[PDB]
This record gives sequence, structure tokens and C-alpha cells, in this order.
Amino acid sequence: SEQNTPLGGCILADTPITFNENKPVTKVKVRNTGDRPIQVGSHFHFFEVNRALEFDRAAAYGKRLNISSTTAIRFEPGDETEVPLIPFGGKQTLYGFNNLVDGWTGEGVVPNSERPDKLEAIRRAAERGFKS
Amino acid sequence: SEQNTPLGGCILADTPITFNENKPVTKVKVRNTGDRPIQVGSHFHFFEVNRALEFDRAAAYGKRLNISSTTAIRFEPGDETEVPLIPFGGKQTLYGFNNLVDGWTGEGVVPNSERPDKLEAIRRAAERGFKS
Amino acid sequence: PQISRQEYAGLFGPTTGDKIRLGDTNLFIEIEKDLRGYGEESVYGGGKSLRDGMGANNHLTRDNGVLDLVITNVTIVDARLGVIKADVGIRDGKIAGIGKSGNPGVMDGVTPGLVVGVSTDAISGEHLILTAAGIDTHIHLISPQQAYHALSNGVATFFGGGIGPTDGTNGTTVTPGPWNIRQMLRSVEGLPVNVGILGKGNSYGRGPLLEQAIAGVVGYKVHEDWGATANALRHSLRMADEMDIQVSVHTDSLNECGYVEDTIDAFEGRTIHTFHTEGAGGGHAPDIIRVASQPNVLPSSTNPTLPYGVNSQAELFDMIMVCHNLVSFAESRVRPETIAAENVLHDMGVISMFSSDSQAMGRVGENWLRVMQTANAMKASRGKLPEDAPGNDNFRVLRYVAKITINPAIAQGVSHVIGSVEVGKMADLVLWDPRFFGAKPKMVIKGGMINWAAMGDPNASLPTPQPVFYRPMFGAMGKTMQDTCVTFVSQAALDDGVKEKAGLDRQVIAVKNCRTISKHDLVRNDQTPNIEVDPETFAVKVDGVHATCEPIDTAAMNQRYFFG
Amino acid sequence: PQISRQEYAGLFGPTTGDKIRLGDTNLFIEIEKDLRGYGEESVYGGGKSLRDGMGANNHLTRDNGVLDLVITNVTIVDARLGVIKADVGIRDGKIAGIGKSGNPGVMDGVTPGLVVGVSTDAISGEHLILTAAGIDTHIHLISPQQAYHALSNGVATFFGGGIGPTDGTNGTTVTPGPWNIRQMLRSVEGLPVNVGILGKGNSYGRGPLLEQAIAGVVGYKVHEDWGATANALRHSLRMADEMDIQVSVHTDSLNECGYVEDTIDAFEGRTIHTFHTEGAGGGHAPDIIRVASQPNVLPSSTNPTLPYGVNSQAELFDMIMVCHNLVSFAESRVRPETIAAENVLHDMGVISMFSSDSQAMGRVGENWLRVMQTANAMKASRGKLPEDAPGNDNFRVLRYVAKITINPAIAQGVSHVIGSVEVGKMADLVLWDPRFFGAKPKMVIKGGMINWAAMGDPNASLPTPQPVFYRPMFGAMGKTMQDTCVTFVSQAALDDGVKEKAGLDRQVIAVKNCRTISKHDLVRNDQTPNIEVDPETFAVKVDGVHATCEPIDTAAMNQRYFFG
Amino acid sequence: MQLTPREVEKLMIYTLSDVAFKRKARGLKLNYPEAVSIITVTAMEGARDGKSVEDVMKEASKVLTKDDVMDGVADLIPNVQVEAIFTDGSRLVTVHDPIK
Amino acid sequence: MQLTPREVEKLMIYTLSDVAFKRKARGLKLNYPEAVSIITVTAMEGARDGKSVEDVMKEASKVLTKDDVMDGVADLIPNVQVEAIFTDGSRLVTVHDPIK
Ligand code: NI
Ligand code: NI
Ligand code: NI
Ligand code: NI
Repeated sequence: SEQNTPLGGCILADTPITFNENKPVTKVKVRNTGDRPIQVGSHFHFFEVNRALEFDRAAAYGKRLNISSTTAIRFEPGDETEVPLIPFGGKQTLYGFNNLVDGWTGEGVVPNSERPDKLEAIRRAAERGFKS
Repeated sequence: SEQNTPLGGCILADTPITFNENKPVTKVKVRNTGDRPIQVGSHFHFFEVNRALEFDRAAAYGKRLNISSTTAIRFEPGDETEVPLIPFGGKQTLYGFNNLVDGWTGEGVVPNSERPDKLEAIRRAAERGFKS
Repeated sequence: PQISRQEYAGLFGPTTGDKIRLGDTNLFIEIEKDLRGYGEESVYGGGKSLRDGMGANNHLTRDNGVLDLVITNVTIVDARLGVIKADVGIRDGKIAGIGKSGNPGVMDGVTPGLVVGVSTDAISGEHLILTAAGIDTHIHLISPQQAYHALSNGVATFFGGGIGPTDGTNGTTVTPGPWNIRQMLRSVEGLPVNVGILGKGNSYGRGPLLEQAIAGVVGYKVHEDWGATANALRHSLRMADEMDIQVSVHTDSLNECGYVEDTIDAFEGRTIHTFHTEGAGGGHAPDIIRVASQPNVLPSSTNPTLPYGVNSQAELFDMIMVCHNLVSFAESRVRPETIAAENVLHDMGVISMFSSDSQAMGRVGENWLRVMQTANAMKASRGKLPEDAPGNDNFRVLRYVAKITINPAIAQGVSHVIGSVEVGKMADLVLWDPRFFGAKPKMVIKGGMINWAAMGDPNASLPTPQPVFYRPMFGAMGKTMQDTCVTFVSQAALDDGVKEKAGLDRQVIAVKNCRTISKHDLVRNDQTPNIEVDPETFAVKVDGVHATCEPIDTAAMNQRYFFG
Repeated sequence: PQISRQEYAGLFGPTTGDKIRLGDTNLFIEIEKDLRGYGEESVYGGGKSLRDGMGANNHLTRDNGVLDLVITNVTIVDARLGVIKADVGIRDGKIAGIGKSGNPGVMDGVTPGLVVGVSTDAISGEHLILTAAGIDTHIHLISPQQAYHALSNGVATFFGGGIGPTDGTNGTTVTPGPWNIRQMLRSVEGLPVNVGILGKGNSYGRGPLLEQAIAGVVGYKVHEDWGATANALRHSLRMADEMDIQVSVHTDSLNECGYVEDTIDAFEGRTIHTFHTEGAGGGHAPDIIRVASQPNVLPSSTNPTLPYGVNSQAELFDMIMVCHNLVSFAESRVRPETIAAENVLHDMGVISMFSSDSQAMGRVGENWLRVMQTANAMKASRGKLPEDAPGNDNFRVLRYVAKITINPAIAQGVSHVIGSVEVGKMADLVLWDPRFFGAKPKMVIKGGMINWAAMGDPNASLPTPQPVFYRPMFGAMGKTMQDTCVTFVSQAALDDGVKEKAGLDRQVIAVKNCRTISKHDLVRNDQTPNIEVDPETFAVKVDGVHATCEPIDTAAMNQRYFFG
Repeated sequence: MQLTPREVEKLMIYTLSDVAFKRKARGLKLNYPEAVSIITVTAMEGARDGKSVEDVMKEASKVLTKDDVMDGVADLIPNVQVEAIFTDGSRLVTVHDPIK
Repeated sequence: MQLTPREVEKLMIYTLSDVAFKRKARGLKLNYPEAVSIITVTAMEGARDGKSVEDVMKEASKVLTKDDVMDGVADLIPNVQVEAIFTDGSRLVTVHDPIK
């Protein structure tokens, strides 16, 4: 109310917050095939997560988890979880992580074909050991 | 309308412009006692106008003409006109003109007395030849 | 007291709610805001307000922040400030304030920094429009005289390249190599416009690019004529990101090493400036226009296709066939469908900048003219933009203005110093009579001095007697012309002492913020829709909607105004 | 996806529409604007967003405009920006941007200039309030240790004078003459606060004033103790206008050469700063308060009368009687009626600044505390200001904040560099926990480095373990303390080479814009009403309305929070 | 012929008005530059012919009509000014509202 | 009249073509500059007259013959180009092999 708020407290409105609303969502199925727990955050390039995670890696190309900024998803050993994926914004330029892309992850301009740098990436994942 | 405006023309709204609304107005009577025309502008310190103008000089202390910025009033020889007067704004600091004030022209803080620098000014006008 | 609008206007010009016709167009601007109160109006003259101890301060030395110049009672048309009525103030060749000017001794409401004094000169803006000076991003340095044609249409900054009328310059915006760059830097000292120079991007290692960077370029130009390869692109952009400089492109028209999609992939999501985005001026045929969908692309059109007219196809056909001393390259290069599309996309905010392509298919002295001509043709065909306000054309006008002002600046990383009428910026300004808006300016103010103006008989008893023609002024004279003009360079160059090394007397300013920008940073022209082009009929669809309009017979601001 | 406010807040703090309680007060602030979107929220940590190639850029060198520091998800309480939620960015010890921070490679909507990178450190502002650091205009340089008490209440700039505990300093804010000034400039190099020094104004010709001006003062202090004569005033102000420096005054309490009206006339409509405007701290008795009606007067109060409490009369009585080693001077000096009036006038925006009068009747470490204490006592007694919004206390709070921030700055001609959270300004900032707002800050950021902080056991495994007490930090260390601190001076001095001559390692910055300002240039405290004081009963009427309120028994942010 | 800058400048006027007079005689409606040319030269030629400032003024205010110009040009030409060389010297001629 | 550099430059064309047209009317066979002048102005004037680029082009490719020029001039004028101000704006006109 105001009469009830603690010292330094907040009076929060009611309306929920809506985030990532515009962005197209890809669901992938993720199995942890290692013996150790794996935890992945909101802004990590899902494509490039721990080799031991087995999922449709091609589908995670240019993608992140569609969760709250700063939060994470925990993949315990030998468990299966479905996760929502969304594309990165801005320029869709991804440098670093596991050095799988080190570039542009966008779709480009041709609907119903793949860019060759994507197929390169995907091939390279495969032979660096990134489970699909 | 729009269909009728000349090249580069303006379509003016209707509402009149109101200026100087807050400011207290002193009417003075002005006679030109010289043989030559006298013309005074909007921002001139009325107190310090041409010696040949005869009016209540004390009443024009800290004052200007309550007319449109950039315009003027013409006082032809041997004619009498009533003029509206208003105080200057800002800091009410008047330097130059005929070197009658070269300072502060405000009222100050005491209602129903005059500041002594005003009385000085007024005396000095009198003996420099500024007709009252 | 109370005064009629009509009487007020006559004294002071238009105020909030008043509407101004921009020439012989059907565009009407409206004053949004009036910053300069009522009753204390600052005007220069005999018997007026900016006299000693009255509107003008007479006791303050200049170091109290008294102005060097004041432009009074002016209508500001700017893409960031909008449509306002204000006093504008200049100090140390910079915009110090926009607001109410005068003497705080005797006046209420003087904007800080807008103290008029002993130091101050004056310009009467009452019946005038003030703009930022335009910026031409696609200049071929073929002829030094272009500068004069430019100033005469309200353009005061050139970005491009060349080395005079060589075959390479006739075709491309390149100043190749450190010798040629040095030479060209030194030459432009003689010009009354700001300049930044572009280099040749078509290189395999870092060496040849770095060279030119240090020598002083602001950019690299990738052109078909020298090879518009994936290699070129890739290395140019990688260097650019290193050097904080821009890359401009003229793509492969022949589809030799690729299609547009492959070009796009060569960009590798990296910031890039795309010249003549439509393709009449060069580019992947028929469909270079699809680059306008991408967030990393900062798109421009050259000015000969804008507006789209009845003589446009005839002209262009014949032009290429001489440009390339030549028919299936021709009718594939020159596409009515995509030209119309360019026009529409402009109006949508999908193509973000106008440019000339000076004496390489476009018109250096027609960028402000054509912009206005386009806005007006488009109002006619399409009506009001959805975001327009019902009584006025502000939204529209302002979109268009961004195209020749702030958007070019942002693209080349000079919005920190030029492109808008905003506090802290270089006073690179243009004054116009509404009657002549876009076409024929009154004056150009170049670094705080009047450099260029419409001036009649120097022997006459006034400045107005005939013949009135454009002439250099004192800012265009002596050592002041260099003092008041900027030579844009790379930070690399700046840091290496280009100013000393090259012996430049110009102001030398480092370009900055070129590589972190995207389409969405552009002002009023930030739209990234889906663009599709039909490889048979060249028809353009924008989010599935056919993008066309019909050619104009009659242009505004055109045969009425010009003998040319 | 969709998230609850409560969950959002817990992660990121409050957003637009959310309300925050400022301590144990009844003041509630509300977030007006949220500049940092939704879904791409920049936070430092393990497994969070400001990691390499994700929220942080990992490929850009610093010369691309990457930040040196970022303060994330913070609530900005500033007198010019209002109450907003933003990311704040610092570069080269300056505020580069307020907006959305991150990596434009992977993020939409990053404010230009707010690129987080390899260069960037981070502060988590989620549950924090960010203010401008306060500015104390009435410092007696009695004790160097005052600086520590000040930093510990969120004050980082001192204006005043002295030469340590001399009888002249104990009574006045004067550093007399060029020797003493030089000495004092040199000394303050050892202090972790910004400083400008005041000189002795009581002089007959120009000589003795000019002397001190060149030696480096920012002002002249006119005090009764050395003579508060018409002569003093007049010559001080005339010089001031010449030198672009300020004049502060402590008027004649005895009415020896005049009454208040005569003092007023000595000002000669010239800009002036009036200390302890109420009179308990000095001034024309009973009625110095009437100077708050004048447009040329920039009024201040010292902090021991604010708020007005039940012990206030007892204290003050006894204080003077020792201050002046002394009863009809006493009970005429100490007036319940005018003290109450001071409180009201504050709330009205008629007295424009708070100050300390450090160890000469006020409390250097209580300006932020007392301000808040006053706002809250006044809400209680008067209710909502008319301009308040019904659900919140923003209008009010912000009035009060202006008093210790932007208004002092403007008065002393340093608003160009300090006093507000605004782009282009020196990062002189304070971080607060809402729970502790006004009372006990988290940290002080002084020239872009943390100089002062609440720190526990340096041997501990965390920074939080007990005992937690205020301590210098690295910005307060070594050569950085000088690098990050400003010594304000006259332009005269600057131009004469004060920095070399005096051998100062501090930043040396010229004061500017002191003489063209008036009461109306003040922020949220720009009111000039008619003020009348009854020479018998000392009753105050403000536009004919009796100006009083009742004393408080209990202060907020007081015995709950402090052992002192 | 020892042509001074003022003399040379005036050749521009003569050249544009010749073009303008040819166009008007084809029935073309004149533009701004062209119209200004014709009024200017009318004055100038009057001066040379020995007329008064007063008389040339009249003459020049009557050479062009609304019909003879393109719509709007009037709005572009409120007045025309030129210095001409009269029998008594160089003099400024203002021609007020020449397109009636 | 607020003449721009482009406007002023075009006065040269008008002056040389007037001379050229006088010469052709005396029966003089034209030279290179003169011939280029006549073709250029023909276009320019067409533009002003309201014609299309297409139409002016034809017109200009027909104004001069082999007979009307000095032997060889044809070889010197393979094409002529000028920018003219059409109803829809400034446009480039190329005139191909104008001396037939
Ligand atoms: Ni090109
Ligand atoms: Ni080009
Ligand atoms: Ni005091
Ligand atoms: Ni004191």
C-alpha cells in the first residue's frame, strides 16, 4: 500500500513483463550423455555448448535459450529436457565460444536453402566432436 | 486553406498573441518641446529619452514602452501623447543610455518608500537638463 | 497588450501552429515548438531590440560566454530537433545554444549561453529556414568545381575519392595508394568544403589496406571496376573493423563471382555502406535492392532515379550505353520496376540516404532539390504517411531531410561534429527562403563564417541588386577557408601525425563510430522489411506488397526556378 | 515469454510504474521511464549476460568507444533527468551515455556509446540508486578531516575558504591573499574532494581583489567579521563581473551601516550568493530572509535549522552565546518564526540551496541527511505539493535534490562539469541503497574511480564482513587522488598559469557562467515571491500568507541508522 | 574598351534577356530568372535611352503580366533592383511588384 | 535571380550558338565549336519547350548536315552530350552521330 512497505521497499505494480515476444521459437530435445552436470545460460550460443550434450545441433545454429536474461538451464547426467530456442539479435555476429562459427549466423536472403558457411559450421561441429 | 497559399507562404492560425500580460502598466503624458521629431523604441529606458521630451520622469524610472518588440513611438514637435510604460525584466540593470542610472532600477524591498539611488538618479536628470 | 497573428508574423515570422509551404510543393510544415517567449523578441536594426544596453549586453567580455553570432527568430528544420522556432547561437565556430537570445540584465528567459553582446553579430532569421548542411557520401573527384555546384544547393561535405579526370576516377570513388592520398589531401586544402577520402579496398593481405589507412583515408571503396570479389569485401571489412573506418560498395553487375546472396555472405554481418542500392548505377542485376533488408547494411541511392519520371528510362538507357561505350546488359541494368521501387522504399524509410555519384551518373548540385522533389511526388501518389499528423507534412519532410543530413554523417562516423542543428556541433548550416526551399539557398555557414552566398552587384548601393549569383565569401578566403574546413581522416592517421606529415592547415578530425552501427541507428529511415524481386519481370515485393508508383510528368522546384 | 513483476524485480530491480520507499521516510519515488528494454538485461556474473562474445563485445579495442565502466540496471534520481531506470556508462572519467548497454553484435537496442567490452568493468545497480554527488558551497577550512565526514554522506565538492583553525577561519570562508591562497591550493592536493577557494572581498580599490583572482580564487566572500559594508559589496561585485567569478555574503547582523534594504541596494542588481538566508547563522536582524524575493539573489540556508525541531531553539541560543563568547543580540538572532519560515520557503522553491557552514554552526556530514529529513517533515505538515503527482513524491524529492546537486553548481559556475547525471559530465557519483538513502552511501565515484566506500574486514574472505566502516579506496590513493580531483579556479588564474606557478597536479578547471544567472536559472527552486517580516513578532508572510510549520519531535534517517 | 568588373557583370543580364525575349515571343510562359532578366534590362535600357529613374520604373513595372509568367513567379519577384547608368550617373532603380 | 554555377555556365552555350546561327545563315560552313553549340542549344531549348528526351534527341540529330559543316567536322563530333532541364528534371541527352 505504502503504510506496509519495509524500509527501502518497493511497491510493485501488477502487470506482467513480456519479453522476447517477437522472436521465433525452436524447440530442441537435449540429452546429457556425460557423467557430469552441465548448465547453460541465457546468452550462450547453444550450438557450441559442451560436446557431451546431444541435440539437433543444426537447429541451434544462431540460437540461444528463450529464458530470462541472466538465468540458466541445468542438464543433469542422463536426463532429457526440451528447451526453447530463439535467435540472437543485433548483427548476429558470434565470435569466440568454441570457435565453431566466428562469424555471421544470420539466414541471409534465400528462404528454402541454407547459407554454405552454416553447413561448414555444422560439418565442423561434427568432427570436433559436438554430438548431434 | 493550402490550395490558395502562395509559393513559400504561410497559413496562420487565428488565436491572437498576448504579450507583456504580467507586467504593471504606468501611463505617462509626453510632450515634445523641441523643434525636431523624436522617436523612441520599445527597449529604450524611457527615463533617459531626449532632454526635449517633457513627462513625469520619475514615473519612467526603470521603464520601457509597452509596445511590440522592435517597434517605436513617434513624438512630433509640439504634440502630446499618452504612453504605456512597463518595467524591464531580468536583473533590472541598466548600463549606458545617457549615463543617468548605470545600475539597478528595481524597487527593492521597502513598499511606500523610494530607494536613495532612485532619488539620486532623478536629481541628476534634473540638472543634466532632462525635462520633467 | 494583444496583437494579431498576422501582425506578429510580419514582425517576427511564424510561431507554434503556423504552417509554411515549402516552395511550390504541396508540403506544409508546421511549427511544433516556440522557444523564444513573447514580448522580448531579439531583432537587429535601427531602433530595434539588439542595441547597446537593451537586448544586447554591453558590459560583458567575450569570456563570459558571449556569442560570436546569433541567428534570430528562425525556423529550424532538423531530423533530430524537428520543426521549431528559436534563436540560434554560435561561438567558436560551434552551436552553443538554441532558445531565447538577449541580455539577462533587462530580459527574462534568456537561454544560458545565448547572451548577445559586444562580440556578437547578427542574422535575421524571421522569414527563414535553417538547416544543417548536407552531406554527399558519393563524390567522384573528377573536377574541383563540383564544390561550387554543391555549395549552391546546400551541400558542404564531400565523401569520396579520385585524382581528377582519370578513367579510374570517372568510374570509381577511389584515391589509390599513399602517394595519391597525400596529394589529394594537399589539394583539397583549396576547396571550401569538408572532405574525407576513400581508398581502394580490393586487396588480398592487410598490408595494402593499412598503408592507405595510415596515409589518412576514412574508408575503403569496393568497386567492380577494380574487382567486387568476396575476397575484397572480406579483407576490407576486417581491416575496417580494425581501423574504425567505413566500407562502401558497388557490387558485381555481371554476376561473375556470385549473386547478391553470395555478396551478402561476403559482408559477414559487418557494417557496410551500399551505394546506388537499386542498381541503375551499378550492382548485381536485377536484384541488388534486397540488401536493404539486412541490419548491417546502410543503404543509399544515387540521385538520377529520384524522382521517377517519364523521361527516366530513356535517359538511363542511353547513359549507360555511353557510360560503358557500348543491349542485354542494358535492359537488365535499366529496370522501370526497380526504379519505382526505389522511390517507394525511400518513402517507407527503407533506403536511408541520398547521394550524387558526381559526374559518374548523378548531379552534385541537385541532392537537396531532388529530395524535396521526391517527397512531393510521393505525397501525391501515396498520400500521407501513416505517422503523419493530419494537418502537416512534418513526419515526411523530416524523413527526407535525414537522408541528406544526419544519416550520411552517421554512416561515415562524423555525427559527433556535423549533420544536425544541435548543441555542440560545428556550425555547418544553410539558410533558405521558404519560397526557394531545397533549390536556391540564401547562404552557407561554414565553420561559423559565411563562405558562400547569393550576392548581386558588388558595386551597387545594396547587396541585392542584379545580377544576383553565387559567390564566395570571406570564409572562402584566405587562411580562414582552411580554418573553417575539416579534412576527415582515420584515427590511425591522426595518431601517426598526418597533419604534420602532409602539412595540412585544415582542421583534421578523426572519424569515429562507423562499425557498431546498423540500420536501426539511422534516423527516420530504420526499416528492414522482406524484399523480393522477380528474376523475370523485375517486380518488387516489400513484405509481400508490390512496390510501385507511376512516373511524374512535372517536377516541383524545377523549370520555375532554374535557367540551367 | 511472460514473467511476473515480482520475479523480474528480484532479478533486475524495479521498472516503470514501480515505487521505491526512500528509507524510513514516507517518500516514495516512482520510475518514470525505463531505458533498457526487456529480455537483453546486462548483468555481471558467473553464468550471466556480460560474458565474452555474448553481452560483452570481445573484438573491439577501446578506441571504438568501448566503455571503461558500466553501472547496470540502476535507478537514477537526478534534478534534470528525473527518476529513470537505465544503464550508465563511463569513459575517460566522463558520463558517455545513459540507456541500454551491451554488445550490438548479438543485441538489439544498444545505446550508442554504451558498448561493453574488453575494457569494461562493472557495477551492479539493480537494487541501487545513483545520484550525483553533492556540492557544499559553505565550507570552512578549519580541519582537513571534514572531507572524510563529507564523502561519508555523499558530498564530494567543497566551496569555501580558510587556512586551518585561525579565528578568521573559524568565523569566515576566506583565504586571504595571494600567499595564503597559493598555500591552500597546494594543501588541498592532499584531499579527496574537489575544491574551490574563496577570497576576502572587503577592499576599497581593484588592486587587492585582482590579486586574489589571479592567485586562483573562484569567488569573494563578504563577511561582517571583516566588514559587510556597502563599499565591500560594490567593489566585490564589480570585480566579479570583470573576472567571471562569484560573490557570497554574510550580511551585517547589527544593522551598523544599514538595514537589509540598504544591503539590497549595495547589490546593485548584480548576481550574488547569500549564505544562511534565514539569519540564525548571521545576517541583518530580523529580516535578511527578504533577499529571497529578489531575482539576482541565489539563496542558501545552512543545515542546523533544517529540519525544524523541538530542540532547535535551545540549541541555537546556547550556540551563539558561545560562538560569540557572550542577550538582546541573542533573542533577536534566534527567532522561531523565521526558522519555521525557512523550512516552508524551502518546500516552496524559494530558498534554492542547502549548505553546511562546517564547524561554524553547521554539519558537513549531514547535508544529504538533512535534505531528506526536511522533505519528509514537510510532506507530513503540508501534504503534497500541488505539482506532485498523486501516487508519488517525485516532484518534491527532486526539488530537494536540486538543492545539494545542480543548484550549487550553477551558483559557482561549475554545472558544465559537475552536479547532474548527464552526458558529458565528470563522473562525480554516489550509489545508495534505498534502505539507507541520504544517510549512508555504498560508494563514491570520483572522477570515474571509486574513491570512498563502506568496507569491512580487509582480511576477510568477503568485503562485507564486520566491521564495516568508511575507508578510502584506490581513487583516494597515490597519484590518482589528484588525477581524479579538480581544483576550481578563475579563468584569470588559469590563463596566468596557476597550474605551473603553484605546481598543482590536480585537474585545474576554470569556473564559468556565474554573473549572467539569476534565481530563475535555478532548477526546481526558481520562485521570487513577496516576503514580509514583522519587526515586532518576526512573523513571515510570503505573498500575504503566514509561513510557519510546527516542530518535529522525531526525525527520519536519524537514531535508527546512527551511533554518532 | 577597358571593362571594369561592373561592366562585365552586366553582360550576363543581356544574354539571359535575349534568350527570355525569344521565349516570350514563342509564347512560352517565363520563369523566375527569365522574368527578372526582362524587367532588369528594360530599366537598364531606359537609363541608356536618357529617361529618369521615375520614368524607367514605370516602364519596367509594366513589361510583364501575370499571363506572361508561369504561375507563382509573381510570389518569387516581389521587387526587382538594378543599378543603371543614367545621364547623371549610376542610380538604383527599384521596381515594386513588377508582375501585376 | 540567384544563379547557380550550372546556370551561369549555360550562358556560354547561348552566346556561341547565337554567333553560330548567324554564320550559318550567311552561308558559312561551321566548325567544330559552332556545330556542337547548335546541337546543344537545340536540345536545351526542346527541354524548355516541354518535350521528351526521346523527342529532343531526334530534333537535335537533325539540325545539322554534312553540307552545313566544314569537311571533317563530323569526325570530330561523333556524339554530343548535354544536361537539360526537362519538366521532370535535369536529364542527360546524348545525341548520336548528329551530323549525317
Ligand atoms: Ni558506383
Ligand atoms: Ni560512383
Ligand atoms: Ni556566515
Ligand atoms: Ni560561515
